[PDB]
Amino acid sequence: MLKYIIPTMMLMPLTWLSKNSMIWINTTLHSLLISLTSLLLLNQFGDNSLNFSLTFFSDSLSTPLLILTMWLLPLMLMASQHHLSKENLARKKLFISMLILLQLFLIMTFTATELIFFYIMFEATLVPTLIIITRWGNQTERLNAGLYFLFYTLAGSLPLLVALIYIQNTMGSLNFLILQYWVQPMPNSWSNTFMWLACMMAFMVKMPLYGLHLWLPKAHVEAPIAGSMVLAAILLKLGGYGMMRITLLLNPITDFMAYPFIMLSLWGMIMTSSICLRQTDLKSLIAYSSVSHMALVIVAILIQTPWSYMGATALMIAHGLTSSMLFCLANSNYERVHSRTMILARGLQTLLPLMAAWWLLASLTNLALPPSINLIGELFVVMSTFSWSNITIILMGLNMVITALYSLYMLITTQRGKHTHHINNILPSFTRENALMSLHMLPLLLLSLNPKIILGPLY
Amino acid sequence: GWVRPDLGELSKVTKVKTDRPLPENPYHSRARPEPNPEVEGDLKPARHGSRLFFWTM
Ligand SMILES: CCCCCCCCCCCCCCCCCC(=O)OC[C@H](COP(=O)([O-])OC[C@H](O)COP(=O)([O-])OC[C@H](COC(=O)CCCCCCCCCCCCCCCCC)OC(=O)CCCCCCCCCCCCCCCCC)OC(=O)CCCCCCCCCCCCCCCCC
Ligand SMILES: CCCCCCCCCCCCCCCCCC(=O)OC[C@H](COP(=O)([O-])OC[C@H](O)COP(=O)([O-])OC[C@H](COC(=O)CCCCCCCCCCCCCCCCC)OC(=O)CCCCCCCCCCCCCCCCC)OC(=O)CCCCCCCCCCCCCCCCC
Ligand SMILES: CCCCCCCCCCCCCCCCCC(=O)OC[C@H](COP(=O)([O-])OCC[N+](C)(C)C)OC(=O)CCCCCCCCCCCCCCCCC
Repeated sequence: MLKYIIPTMMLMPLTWLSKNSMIWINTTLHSLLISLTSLLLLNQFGDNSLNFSLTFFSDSLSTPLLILTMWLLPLMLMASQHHLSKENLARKKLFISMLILLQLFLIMTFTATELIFFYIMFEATLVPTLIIITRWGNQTERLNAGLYFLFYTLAGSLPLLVALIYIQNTMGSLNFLILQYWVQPMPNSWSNTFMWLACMMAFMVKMPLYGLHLWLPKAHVEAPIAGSMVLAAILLKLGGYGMMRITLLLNPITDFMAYPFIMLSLWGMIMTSSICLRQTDLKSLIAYSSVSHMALVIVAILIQTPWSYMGATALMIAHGLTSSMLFCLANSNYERVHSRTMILARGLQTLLPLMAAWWLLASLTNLALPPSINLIGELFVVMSTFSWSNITIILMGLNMVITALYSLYMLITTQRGKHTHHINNILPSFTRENALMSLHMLPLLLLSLNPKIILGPLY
Repeated sequence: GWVRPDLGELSKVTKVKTDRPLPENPYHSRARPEPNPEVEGDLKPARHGSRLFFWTM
């Protein structure tokens, strides 16, 4: 994995030794080269994972998350270079250093063979994200946002640490490859009940679980654009990755420990999607849509069938691309009208038609239009939850109504109707902005041609 | 015919010829506990290092 870790670290002298006019160009270029390099992780086998060393491995779960992570860094640099144009040069380099450091922590979060090293990289991701939100977020509430993001995580993750160390004392190892063969069944007891909660609640916070989700519509809203891109696209998926690894050790107790959380997710995706119908802040609407989409990934991981894991990893990759694009579109309107109020700037298709086409494609992927990988993940989770219980289709199908309703309402409010008369600073779309939208949307649509690389380890 | 001892003579440590045996255990002590085994053998390196969670050295 060290052929990816070392160039990601070499981005640090690359950004700190660059000429002052070259720090976006150089980091964008070489992060795109690292992202091109990331496709060598697609040496996956039908039986074995790609096991590099004692410290690092990559199966078909971690590989698309790695490719998406390494792809998101150039797009974050493109998204962030405009609103940091007037910034001090050293603070600009510190911002890029926090993004590079976050990429470095993420790529060895997903490839960590041993679970306590997964824990340390998983929690190490908090510090650059907290710094990016509280230092380069725009408003006052970022400070409060930085507290919620910090303290819902750690209150969930410090019982995980203890739990993992307990497994270290019980199994003798936290190697996931060893734990594939030495896993013992976890019977019904109170000790194993709180073992289950300590193993699961940190990832439940990261997803987020409904009812634990309150950090997200502050953290993703108050963040700068690169912060929101990495929070929605990658850091939510640390929870899903960690659940898919940790539920190996939690059988068969999961078969009744999942029942409350499944309810919290199945009703929660009804709630948060409904919340999106009455959001006045566009970026808050995109955040609540992320909570609603990750509720399906929670249900799919908890019912733990092959179809549900395939749907959940497809939905994680698809939601990463779609939610990152939606935050970038909302930012492209924020960088013109300087307000996140969705009803403010209307009729934007009359003024910005190609950006309206990007809004259309991102809305269509948000509502899971076939054959997008959004629909592939959505549909496969719906198949597996119908097999779990046939009544879930009600809460599934009603969700797909509301998901359509808030996706097009967002599209109707901002793009359609009459333009606002008094707003006259709607600049034509920059090449950087359309480029950012296309670098989200074109890989997302090309993955429909060959979705087997985003279907995870039990494709 | 008795000569008074000089200064220093009665404080001398003398030797005594006795027929009684030397007390082999005058403190009436019981058997002492056996000591712990000492360290012996060549010191080999630690197998696969520290084994602290994920460190290979
Ligand atoms: C590996 C090689 C692959 C080669 C094939 C390519 C495969 C797909 C890749 C992605 C393609 C998207 C690109 C175009 C859309 C984005 C840009 C845009 O809007 O430009 C408008 C512009 C033309 O418009 P304009 O008049 O100048 O200005 C626009 C106006 O402002 C106003 O605009 P507007 O609203 O009037 O027009 C927008 C219109 C709006 O129309 C819609 O939104 C309606 C679409 C939905 C309903 C109809 C389709 C339903 C599903 C059926 C199709 C899929 C299955 C078909 C198979 C049979 C059944 C199974 O969209 C279109 O007409 C686009 C046609 C294709 C739509 C694809 C589906 C998007 C819907 C959402 C997701 C659905 C699931 C995913 C499907 C993925 C399939 C691969 O287009 C361009 O200039 C195109 C530029 C070059 C594009 C290159 C595409 C490939 C890039 C990949 C590079 C790497 C590989 C190399 C391949 C290169 C091939 C040349
Ligand atoms: C014939 C005579 C002459 C022979 C000459 C032979 C050599 C020729 C080439 C000369 C250079 C050799 C370099 C040493 C060998 C490679 C060591 C290595 O990569 O270990 C892989 C190590 C374990 O991977 P592996 O695949 O199992 O083992 C491969 C080898 O067998 C590794 O071998 P191993 O199994 O024996 O490794 C032992 C053990 C293997 O490791 C373990 O057992 C696992 C535990 C590792 C520590 C995890 C800590 C987690 C919490 C802290 C996270 C830190 C934050 C991230 C960094 C922030 C940015 C600074 O390492 C340690 O315990 C040392 C601790 C980690 C330091 C690694 C060496 C760094 C030297 C240069 C430092 C420059 C700054 C680096 C960034 C600072 C943080 C390290 O990788 C990691 O843990 C991931 C992090 C990567 C480490 C740094 C990469 C070194 C090169 C960086 C150059 C670019 C610097 C850019 C500018 C400065 C930064 C902004
Ligand atoms: C984000 C907010 C919510 C976070 C929730 C986090 C998880 C909730 C449950 C945590 C329980 C505590 C850690 C359990 C680790 C399990 C390890 C283990 O081996 O357990 C079996 C062990 C069993 O002991 P043993 O394994 O040594 O015994 C040998 C085995 N038998 C039983 C057969 C003899 O469990 C315990 O020792 C106690 C477990 C329960 C602990 C109760 C105290 C903590 C209560 C919950 C606090 C949660 C956070 C509070 C803060 C909220 C925010 C401010």
